[PDB]
Amino acid sequence: RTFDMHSLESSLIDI
Amino acid sequence: GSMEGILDFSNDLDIALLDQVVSTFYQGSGVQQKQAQEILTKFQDNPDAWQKADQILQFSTNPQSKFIALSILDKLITRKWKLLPNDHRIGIRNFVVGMIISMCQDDEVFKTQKNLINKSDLTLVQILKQEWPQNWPEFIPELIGSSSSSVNVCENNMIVLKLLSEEVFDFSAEQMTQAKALHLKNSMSKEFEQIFKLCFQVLEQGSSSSLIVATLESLLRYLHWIPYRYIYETNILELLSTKFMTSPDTRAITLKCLTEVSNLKIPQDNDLIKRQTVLFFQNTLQQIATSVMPVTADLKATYANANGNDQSFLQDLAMFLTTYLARNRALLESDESLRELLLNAHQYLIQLSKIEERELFKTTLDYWHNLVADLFYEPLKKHIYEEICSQLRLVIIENMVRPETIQLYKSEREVLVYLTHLNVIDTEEIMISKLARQIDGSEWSWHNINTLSWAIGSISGTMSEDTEKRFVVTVIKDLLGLCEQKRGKDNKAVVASDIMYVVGQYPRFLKAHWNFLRTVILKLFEFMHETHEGVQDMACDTFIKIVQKCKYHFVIQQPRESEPFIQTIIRDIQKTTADLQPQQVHTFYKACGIIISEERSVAERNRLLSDLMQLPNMAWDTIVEQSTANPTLLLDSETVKIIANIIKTNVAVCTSMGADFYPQLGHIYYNMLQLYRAVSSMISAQVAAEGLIATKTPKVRGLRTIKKEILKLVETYISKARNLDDVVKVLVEPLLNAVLEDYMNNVPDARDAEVLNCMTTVVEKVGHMIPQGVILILQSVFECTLDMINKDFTEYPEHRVEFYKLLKVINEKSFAAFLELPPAAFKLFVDAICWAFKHNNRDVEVNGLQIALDLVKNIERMGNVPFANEFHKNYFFIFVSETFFVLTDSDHKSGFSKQALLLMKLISLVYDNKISVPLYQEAEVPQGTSNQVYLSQYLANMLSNAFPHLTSEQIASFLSALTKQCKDLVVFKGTLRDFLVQIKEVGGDPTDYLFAE
Amino acid sequence: IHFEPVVTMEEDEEVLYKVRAKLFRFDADAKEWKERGTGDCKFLKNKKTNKVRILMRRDKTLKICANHIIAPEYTLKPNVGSDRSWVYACTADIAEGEAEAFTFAIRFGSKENADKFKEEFEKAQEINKK
Amino acid sequence: QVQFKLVLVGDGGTGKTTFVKRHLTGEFEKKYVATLGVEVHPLVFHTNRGPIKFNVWDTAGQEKFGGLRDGYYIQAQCAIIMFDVTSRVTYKNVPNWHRDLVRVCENIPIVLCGNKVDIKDRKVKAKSIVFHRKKNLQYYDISAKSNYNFEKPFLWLARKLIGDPNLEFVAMPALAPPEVVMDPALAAQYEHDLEVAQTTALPDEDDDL
Ligand SMILES: Nc1nc2c(ncn2[C@@H]2O[C@H](COP(=O)(O)OP(=O)(O)NP(=O)(O)O)[C@@H](O)[C@H]2O)c(=O)[nH]1
Ligand SMILES: [Cl-]
Ligand SMILES: [Mg+2]
Repeated sequence: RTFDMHSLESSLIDI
Repeated sequence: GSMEGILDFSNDLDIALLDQVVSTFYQGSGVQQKQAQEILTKFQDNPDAWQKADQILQFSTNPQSKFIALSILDKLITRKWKLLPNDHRIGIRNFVVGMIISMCQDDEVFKTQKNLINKSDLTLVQILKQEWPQNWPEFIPELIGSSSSSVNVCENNMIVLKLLSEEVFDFSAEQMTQAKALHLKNSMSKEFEQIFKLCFQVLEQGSSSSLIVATLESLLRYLHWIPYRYIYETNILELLSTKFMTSPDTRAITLKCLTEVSNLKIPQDNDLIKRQTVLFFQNTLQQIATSVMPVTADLKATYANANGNDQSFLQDLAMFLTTYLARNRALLESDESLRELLLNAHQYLIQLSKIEERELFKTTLDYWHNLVADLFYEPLKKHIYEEICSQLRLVIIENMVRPETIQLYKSEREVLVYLTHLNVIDTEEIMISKLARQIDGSEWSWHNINTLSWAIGSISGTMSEDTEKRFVVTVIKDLLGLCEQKRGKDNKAVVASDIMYVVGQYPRFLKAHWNFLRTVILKLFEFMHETHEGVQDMACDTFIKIVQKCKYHFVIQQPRESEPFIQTIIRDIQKTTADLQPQQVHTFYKACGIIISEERSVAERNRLLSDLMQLPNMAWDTIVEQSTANPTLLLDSETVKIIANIIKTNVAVCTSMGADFYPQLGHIYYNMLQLYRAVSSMISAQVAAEGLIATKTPKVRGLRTIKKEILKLVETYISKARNLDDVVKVLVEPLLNAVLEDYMNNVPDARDAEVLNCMTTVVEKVGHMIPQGVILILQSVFECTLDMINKDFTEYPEHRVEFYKLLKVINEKSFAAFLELPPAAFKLFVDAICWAFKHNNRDVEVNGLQIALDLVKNIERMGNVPFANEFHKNYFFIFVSETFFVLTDSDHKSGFSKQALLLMKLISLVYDNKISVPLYQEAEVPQGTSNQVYLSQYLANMLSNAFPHLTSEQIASFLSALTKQCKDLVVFKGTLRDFLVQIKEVGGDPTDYLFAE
Repeated sequence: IHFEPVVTMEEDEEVLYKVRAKLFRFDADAKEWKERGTGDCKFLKNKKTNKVRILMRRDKTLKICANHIIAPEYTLKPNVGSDRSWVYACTADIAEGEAEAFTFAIRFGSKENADKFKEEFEKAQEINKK
Repeated sequence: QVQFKLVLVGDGGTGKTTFVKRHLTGEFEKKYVATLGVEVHPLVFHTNRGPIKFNVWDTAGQEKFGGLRDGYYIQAQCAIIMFDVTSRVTYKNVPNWHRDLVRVCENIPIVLCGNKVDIKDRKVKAKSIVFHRKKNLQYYDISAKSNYNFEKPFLWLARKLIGDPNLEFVAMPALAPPEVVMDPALAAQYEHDLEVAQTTALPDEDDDL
């Protein structure tokens, strides 16, 4: 949960 | 003890007893060894011990005893040679020569007592430096003659010549006067033609390996200074690069010789010379490939095995290749028949660069930097080295060290940045592929993913923006995938940390994509709650690192955002920082301060500042209200800790905001200084009740931390203040009232050196505006601090350093304060400066010498007025003599340049007639005597008494030269260095001081 | 077909407690504290005898700077200059050979580490009393 | 017994004696007491190849206390050359110490050590330090105060002297300590010594440990 980086993924795909 | 019998010179020396003491020292142990050691030293230091040297060298059967006898003789020859009667000088020469001859004629002795022979040879050289060639013209001719009569003598002669070359060309600079050094250099140069003929004959003909090696060892020394014609117009390069590379015995020294030839002075218009330079390289590389190892060999493995002298050889090969190629690779780059040679040489270097050896890697890396920098600029060169560079990319990436070894990282970054410019496609491919092998597990490890992440991070800013953009998306998505794959917090923490590291290295990407930047930051805030070891530090470090680079994007309102993100961070700061240790919270607040300072609307900036400081300001207000109601509450260790952390938070924000911090400083300033007073009383009360040991207790240390942080906060703001009127009118008077009398009236152990440091900044910034304030500073800290540090050089080290920094800036900014001092206190000031001269501590000595110089200048600027005249009358010769003392006492060598500068300034005052009054008393010398004449007289008398072994002519010649040269520092210093040489011996030549002109 | 293939004395102890620390020894003649070592301080319980000892080694060199029984008679006392240290008398430490008495001081990275050490130290003393 | 003579040389004040003391007893001596001539200290390390013994000849760096000088180097089998990274002059003198050393010891392993890297204001920058290259010396940044790399010089020399690159320091055996039997006769003595110890502050209270 703490090291779940999916937030980074979604923001990067959104590019 | 019985051993002490050798110390009685009235009786004849018992050689058997000497050998026992020596044996006890070298082969014995414990108390016995220690006693013998002290006896031998006393024996050696007996100024008449040299007279018994011949007895020992003749009748002793212990080679260590003879070694010590030669050491005793060395001392004599080096320092008192010209004091001896002429018969003793001749006698000592004949004895040493005869001793060397006999040792060389005995094959058993020659082979088993190398240490004694080498020592004897060195001793001979010490005599040569005194006697040759002016009183020994036949030495070299006879040396060459005797070389042919015996291989042992020939070999030993090469050792003598080696040492002679070393003492004359390599180590003469600080051991001889300029004139004597030049005399000996010219002397060797005059007769080298003969010497070279011998050396070349031995190399061309000789078969004795020990002889050839010694000859090559001597040649290595010659190559430091001899004309290039001896190397290029003879056949010797052929011999070095072929014959002597094949046998391992000569290989090591030959390689060292060829490295120096790669440094010989050459013309670069002679095509014949250029062919020879190519040729010996070709030969050498050919010998390595055929006799040592092929270019494909695993040198990393070889080096690691560490067989025989393999490591030294590979080290030497690296030095040879890098040295030669850095100077001459252009010779190999045009001719197509030389291309294989060029690339083979560089392929060896690639292999050497894989060796696991830090210092060797730095050597090769220095060369790689030289190469790729050239390829980056020089037309039509990079295509030649494409395969070399591709390999180098992998080597540097795989050996990338932690950035934080700092110097090594920067060097690696620099080379890899060049390599990225040279071929950006190859670099990307290598890194992506490297990353792919982390993901499939083939090369997965915490170390390996870290290394790769540092490498990827190091090349940011190299690619053009759009190119860079595509690369980082790939890497991060790949790293993001790698993170999912791994299980357990240990593994995911590592990858997550590397994700944040790479992102933090590419701010240009972050600035162009706000949504991603936002997401990264909010993720960092999550990490600030993670107690996993290292994660919180990593989060805070990355946060401020990103802010420092992208702060502008936090202060503006972004599209589809209701407000600047800095507001959003501040709104929830309590929650975000709730799990952070104090030091981490300060970093967080400091980062916020960086952002706030970019807000150029003053009203908005102050609003942000007040909101940022809300938590500490509220905590502050409460404890100021409580601790003032009950000063005993201030004894609570918890409250003391809370108070310190509040001030530390202010320090953190003030550090990033500087001048802009003033409104927050205003909020706390008056109550803060009152707290300083309250804490000060408590400290004093505790020391009174418990004694000095109180200063060691956690309670008092906690209290003094409050005082130090308060001082730090004020110092930090004032050093960055732009409005100096406010500093003077608002801050300074309350500050001085709060800290000065407290400092003065505390016992020494309770005084904070930080007070001095704070005052230094105050004087630095606004000293010119507060003349009475500076006087008050001096009155309160000068005499009581001086008395703390003028009993020895070790006590109160921080006070000591800050003390002279403060005096230096006062002397610079408010010299008038020293003019107001009463005569007695000004005398203490002069004493204090000279006291600083005598420190070996650089942090004191340098400032002391600078204060003296600035002071003399300050006095000079005053012109012909009573104070300046009295200053010179009282203190001119004190500064001259004190400066001379530290110059000549051999315990302050580090301050030589500044000592010389000060002395030159002082002497130039007199010889420019910038001192109006007579420096002498009316009765001392006749009326009308110039200060110039009296200075020479004073100095001559001073040096005569301080250095009684110098002749009057030496002193006179030295002072005449020194005086003439008081406008040319370089020459002046040369004359001083010559003097320092001459005082170490008897009978120095006064004409040496005419060396300049 | 068979192919022939190619050709500390802490083992009997349980680690009850481990903590980073710096150990000092009091030089009564010089009247000053001298560092003896920095590294991991371990409480080791022997499996056979159930008795607990302190064993502390220096970083890198792994040389012993403390080796003695946590005797139930020992008492941890505060040092005047520290809130993260304990002072106590040891009458039989064999870190450097023959058993010898020392006045030790041991310092820790934090007060809570020092206080936990205190707790473990006393627990270990209870083990040794039985 | 496998023992090797090690000579330690370098300018006065560079930390030679402090370095050796740290290895001998674990203590850090703050005071500078100049070595007079030489002091010989046995120093043993336990390795996977058995114990190795260094007889360390800690020589005087001050000229006026030089004693036998190069006489100390005789039959040395290895050496450490020390300088101070906060003092440029000590590095400038490294070639002089090296010269005097290899004239007596023509083929021994030698470590060059830049001491006091713990001090903030470093004066001899890492990139300035290159003397060891052509002379085949091993170099290490060290600090006797913070123990940074303090083991490296001996580990490297041990590997060279034994001729085993895979030599490692290992943990010396830890004998079972004896059960305590305190003397009631010395109870007042120990309590007296304990009082003095408690009231004498530990040094360097600001350190991490
Ligand atoms: N900050 C710091 N100080 C050190 C370090 N090593 C030694 N010192 C200090 O340097 C000073 C001199 O130490 P010392 O060992 O006597 O040097 P030395 O080389 O033996 N001098 P000499 O040749 O005259 O005998 C001491 O005060 C010592 O505490 C260090 O690594 N860091
Ligand atoms: Cl010629
Ligand atoms: Mg010493």
